[PDB]
Amino acid sequence: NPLTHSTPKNFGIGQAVQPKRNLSRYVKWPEYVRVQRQKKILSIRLKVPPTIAQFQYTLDRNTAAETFKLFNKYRPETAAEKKERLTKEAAAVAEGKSKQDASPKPYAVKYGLNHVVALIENKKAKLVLIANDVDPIELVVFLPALCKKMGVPYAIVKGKARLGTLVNQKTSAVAALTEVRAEDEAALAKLVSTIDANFADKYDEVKKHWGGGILGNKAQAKMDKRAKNSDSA
Amino acid sequence: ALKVRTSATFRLPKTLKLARAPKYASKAVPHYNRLDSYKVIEQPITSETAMKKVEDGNILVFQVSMKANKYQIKKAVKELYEVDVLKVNTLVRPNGTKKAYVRLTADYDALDIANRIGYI
Amino acid sequence: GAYKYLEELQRKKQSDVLRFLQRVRVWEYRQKNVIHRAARPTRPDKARRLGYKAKQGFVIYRVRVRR
Amino acid sequence: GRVIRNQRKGAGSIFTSHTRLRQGAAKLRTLDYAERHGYIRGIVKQIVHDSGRGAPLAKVVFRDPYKYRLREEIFIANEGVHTGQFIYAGKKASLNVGNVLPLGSVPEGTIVSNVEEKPGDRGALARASGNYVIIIGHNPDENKTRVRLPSGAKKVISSDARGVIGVIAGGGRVDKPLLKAGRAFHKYRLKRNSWPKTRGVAMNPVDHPHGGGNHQHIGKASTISRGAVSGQKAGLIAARRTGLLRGSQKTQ
Amino acid sequence: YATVSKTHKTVSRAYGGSRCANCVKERIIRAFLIEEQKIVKKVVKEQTE
RNA sequence: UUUACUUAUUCAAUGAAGCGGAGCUGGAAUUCAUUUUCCACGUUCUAGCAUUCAAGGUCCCAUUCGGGGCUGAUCCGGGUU
RNA sequence: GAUGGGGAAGCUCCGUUUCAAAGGCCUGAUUUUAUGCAGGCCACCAUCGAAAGGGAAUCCGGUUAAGAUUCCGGAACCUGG
Ligand SMILES: [K+]
Ligand SMILES: [Mg+2]
Ligand SMILES: [Mg+2]
Ligand SMILES: [Mg+2]
Ligand SMILES: [Mg+2]
Ligand SMILES: [Mg+2]
Ligand SMILES: [Mg+2]
Ligand SMILES: [Mg+2]
Ligand SMILES: [Mg+2]
Ligand SMILES: [Mg+2]
Ligand SMILES: [Mg+2]
Ligand SMILES: [Mg+2]
Ligand SMILES: [Mg+2]
Ligand SMILES: [Mg+2]
Repeated sequence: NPLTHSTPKNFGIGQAVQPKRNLSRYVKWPEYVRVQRQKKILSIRLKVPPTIAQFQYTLDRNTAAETFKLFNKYRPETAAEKKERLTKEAAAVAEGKSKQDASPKPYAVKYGLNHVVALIENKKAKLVLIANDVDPIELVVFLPALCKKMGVPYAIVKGKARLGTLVNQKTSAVAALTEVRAEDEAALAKLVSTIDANFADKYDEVKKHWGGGILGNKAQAKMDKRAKNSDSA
Repeated sequence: ALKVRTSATFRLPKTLKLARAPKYASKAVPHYNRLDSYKVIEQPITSETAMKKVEDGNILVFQVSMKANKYQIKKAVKELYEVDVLKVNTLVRPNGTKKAYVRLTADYDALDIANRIGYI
Repeated sequence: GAYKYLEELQRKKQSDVLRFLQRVRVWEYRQKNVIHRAARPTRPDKARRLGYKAKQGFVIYRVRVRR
Repeated sequence: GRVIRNQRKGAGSIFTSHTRLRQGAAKLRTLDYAERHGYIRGIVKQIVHDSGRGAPLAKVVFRDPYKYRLREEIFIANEGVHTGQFIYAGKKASLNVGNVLPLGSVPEGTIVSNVEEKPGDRGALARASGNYVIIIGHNPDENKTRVRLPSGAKKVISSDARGVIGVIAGGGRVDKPLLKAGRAFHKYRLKRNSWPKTRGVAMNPVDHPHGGGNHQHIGKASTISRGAVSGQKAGLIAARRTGLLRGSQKTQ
Repeated sequence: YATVSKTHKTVSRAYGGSRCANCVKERIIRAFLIEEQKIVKKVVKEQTE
C-alpha cells in the first residue's frame, strides 16, 4: 500500500498518447459490409412508393409467435417420415390391393411462391404469410394486393428463414394454410381475425402512404435545430 | 456488433487452411533418384595434366554431371570409392562438361585409388 | 404462378415501385465490381424465359458496360 | 506539320521534374483532432535546402498522439524560424511566427504562408520564397476568411483552412541577376528541362507557328484566342492587352 | 560493429554510444529543471484559483 | 428565376481516431427561478522524457503464481471526416 | 512492371499503394496436437533494375606449355550453426 502510488494520466491534447478506445464507429469496413449498410440506408432515405413499405409493417411479436405455433402443427413431411409412409403404403397395397389409401389425408402448410399464388387465385388458401425480406421484392409485392382482391387473409411476417424452418427449407418466402384440422379451426379463425385487423383491413389506407423519407442522425439533428430556431421563436 | 475492435483497420479474418487430401496420387510412381552416384561421377579424366595431378597432388580428376554440386560430388566419390574427400573444386570446361578436382584426405593415395579403379 | 405477375410488373418500368427499385439497384450495382457474380437472378422470370434453371451448373453474372 | 515543343511537354518524357535531391513534399500536418480542437507542439530540428526550391524547408518533429513514436513533417520555413524552436499548430495555438493557425483564428491583417485552399489540403498558397498571404477580414456567419494572395487576387477561403504565421523564407531571391547562362543552367538542372528556350520565330514553319519567312517575324497577331487548340497556343494566349504596362494595376 | 565486443561500441554513461557527454548532461539538466518548473507551475495554478 | 434537403453524382483526406446530439464542470445575463442563454472544457520561459490493457480506486474469484469486470477515460446515434 | 481495380470490340492500356477482407512471427494457454479456436504485438505492400553506385570475410611465397588473390605450402578472416 505505501509502495504503490497513484499516477493519473493526462489524456488531453498534447499529452500522454491516447489509450486504446472503441473505434468500431470508425472501422474501415469491407466493401460488402459498407454496401449492404448503405443500401439499407438508401432504401429509407428515398421516398418508398406505397406498394413497397407496406412490408415495413410486420406482424407483432405475440401474433407472430401464435401464427408460427399454429403453423408448426402442420409441418410438411420430412425425408424419414416420407420414407416410412412409402413403406407403410407400398407394403400394404401390395398385400391387400388397397387403392393407395393406406395413409390419411395430409394436413401440411402450403409453400412455394407459384403454388401459393395459384392457391390464392383459386381461393383455396385460408391464411397466407408473406416474408418481409424477399431480396428481389417483385416476387411478393403483388401478393398483398392479390390476397386482398381474392379475399384471402394475408400477413406480412418477419423472416423467410423462419418460413423456411416452418417448411423444412432454408427459406420459403411464403407459407400458406389451405385446410386446417377441426381442433385448430377456432385458433385459425381467431388468428385470421387478428391478421385481417392488422393487414387486410388497413390495406386501403397503407396503399396511399409513401414510405421512407427518413433523414440520418446528423441531418435529423440539424433540421431539428433549424426548426427550433426559425419556426419556434 | 458490440465488440471493442480498438483499431479502425479491418483485416481478413484467419480461417482454417486444410492440408491437401487428394483422392488420387499426382504422379502415381515416385521418380527414382535423378542424380545418384553413378551419374554424378560420369568418368575419370585421364589427360596428362590430370594424371600428373593424381600422381603428385593426391587429386582425382573426374568428369561429373553438370547438375551435380560439390556436396553431391563429394558424396558420390565417398560412396563409389570408399575414400574421405578433403576438398572438391569444380569448373565448367569450354566443351560444356563439368570437371571436378577431388583432393582426398591424407590417409588415401589418389594414385592407388586410380590404379584400383582402372586408369593409371 | 408468380412468374406471370413478374413479367407483367417488369413492363411497368416507369411506375413508382419499379423506379424506386431501379434507382436502388443501379446504385448497388455501381457500388459493386464492373463484373461480379450474382447470387441469384434479379429477374427469375426473365431468366427462365431465357433458359435459366435453378439447378447446379447455372450461373448468373452481372456486368457493367460503358454507354 | 510537326508537333511543337509546348505540345511535346505534356507527354512528360524528358520534361518531368528532377526530384531526386528533393527533401519530400512540403506539407502541413494532417488536419487531425489535435489541430481541430486544441494545438500540438513540435520542434524544429533542421532548416535544410531543397533542390529546385528557393525557400528553405523546416523539418518539424511532432509526437504522434495515438502511438508512441515521432512524426517528422516538412514545412516551408518562414523567415525567423530557427532550429530548436517550438512550433504550435492548431485552433488554440498562439499568434507567433512559425505557428500554424486556422485562418479564422487570426486577426485581420495577419501575414500567413503555406495557406490551405481547402481545410486539410496541407498547404497550397504563398509557398514560394518571400511570398505571403494577407488576412483582410472574416465572415463569421458561414465562416469564411477573405485573403489577399501574392498575385494580389482576393480569395474567400474556409475559416478552417490553416496557414503558417509569417513570410516564406528566402525572400529577395529574384533581385540578384543570374548574370550567366551557366547560372540559369544550374538553376533549371534541378527543376526541369525547360531551358534554354529557342525562339519560335527562329524555327521553320513545320516546327512552330512563328517559323519561316525570309525575315524573322510572327506574321500574324501573337495574341491567341483562349478557344484555340493545341499547336496554335503559342505567343500571348488570351491576352486582354499588350505592350508596355503604364499606370496602376489591380483593376476592379 | 557486429564483430567487436560491446566495450568498443558504447561508453559507460546514461546514453553510451548514442549521445555525447555534453548532450547527456544538458538532457539531465533540462529534464530536472523542467520537472521542477512543472511542479511550481502546478502549485501556481492551484494557488491562483 | 431564386432558394432549401441529401441519398444519386462529383471533389479531397485519413492506419477511415475522436463526428453529430446531449450531459458534467469552470467564472457570466435572468427566469414563469419549471425552464431559457454565451464561451471554454487537463498542454506555451527551456532542442529533456512521455510506449507494455496506465497507475490508483472498486468489485468478483483463487491462492503461494494471480486472473477478470467497472471506473480511471460521461451517455446516445454505428453517417470515417 | 504484375496484383486489387478501372478503360478498351480486342490485341491489350492505365496505374504501383492505388475506392482491396492484401499478414506471418513471438508466445501464455492448447499440449484430447505446443495447434485452428483462443490471452496478447506489429505492414500505407509483388517483383525486376548497377560485373564502374551500396556491399561480410585472404594474404604472402612457390607452382603450369597454357590456371591462380581460385592450385600447393604457410598464415588469417567472415557468415551460419
Ligand atoms: K514566320
Ligand atoms: Mg568456380
Ligand atoms: Mg448455387
Ligand atoms: Mg528567355
Ligand atoms: Mg531564345
Ligand atoms: Mg533556320
Ligand atoms: Mg504551321
Ligand atoms: Mg497562325
Ligand atoms: Mg532567314
Ligand atoms: Mg503496366
Ligand atoms: Mg535485383
Ligand atoms: Mg560495386
Ligand atoms: Mg595467365
Ligand atoms: Mg590454400
